[PDB]
Amino acid sequence: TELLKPRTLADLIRILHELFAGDEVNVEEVQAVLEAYESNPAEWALYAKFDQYRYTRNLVDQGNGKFNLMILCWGEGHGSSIHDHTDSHCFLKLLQGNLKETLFDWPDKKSNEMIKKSERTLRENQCAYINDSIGLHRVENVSHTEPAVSLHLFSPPFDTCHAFDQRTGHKNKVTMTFHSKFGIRTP
Ligand SMILES: [Cl-]
Ligand SMILES: [Fe+2]
Ligand code: NA
Ligand code: NA
Ligand code: NA
Ligand code: NA
Ligand code: NA
Ligand code: NA
Ligand code: NA
Ligand code: NA
Ligand code: NA
Ligand code: NA
Repeated sequence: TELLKPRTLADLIRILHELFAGDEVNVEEVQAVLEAYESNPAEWALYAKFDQYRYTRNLVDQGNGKFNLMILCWGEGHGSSIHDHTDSHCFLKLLQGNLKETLFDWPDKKSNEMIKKSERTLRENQCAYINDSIGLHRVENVSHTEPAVSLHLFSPPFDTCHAFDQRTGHKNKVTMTFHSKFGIRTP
């Protein structure tokens, strides 16, 4: 329960394996530790694999079954769907650039446009947190000039979630695909 500042990405990962050694999750502590790591591009260049047309998901660590740690790479103008997180914890730390996070409420059964609840700009080294009881969100690199890179921790791991149609609130199931694993391209 003694949180030290992660010196490196590797150190961070080791501290995370400690924090998730058990069955439950201290959210505020995981968030603090993630925010405390100072992004060092050299340490994660291996995982920062971009695609021209959409954002990529790059597996960094499998957290001995308790979590998935991954790096997402967002080209200029790349963004996600409005999505949930499959009853898991979601931590999002910026390693490079900025991302816009837009919050949505869970839709009612009636077909209505999903109106934004709020939005915020996540900046380098900032760490955000979301879960399904908080709501839904969309994440976007709105920059025309700067690629964005983020570090995501999901616990428990999941490889499916829902995307929501902003016009209706209708949801469809989506399967998450890894662009790379441990620095190896996995087409
Ligand atoms: Cl996310
Ligand atoms: Fe998300
Ligand atoms: Na490292
Ligand atoms: Na650091
Ligand atoms: Na995209
Ligand atoms: Na990309
Ligand atoms: Na991907
Ligand atoms: Na950016
Ligand atoms: Na957004
Ligand atoms: Na959610
Ligand atoms: Na479903
Ligand atoms: Na990878």
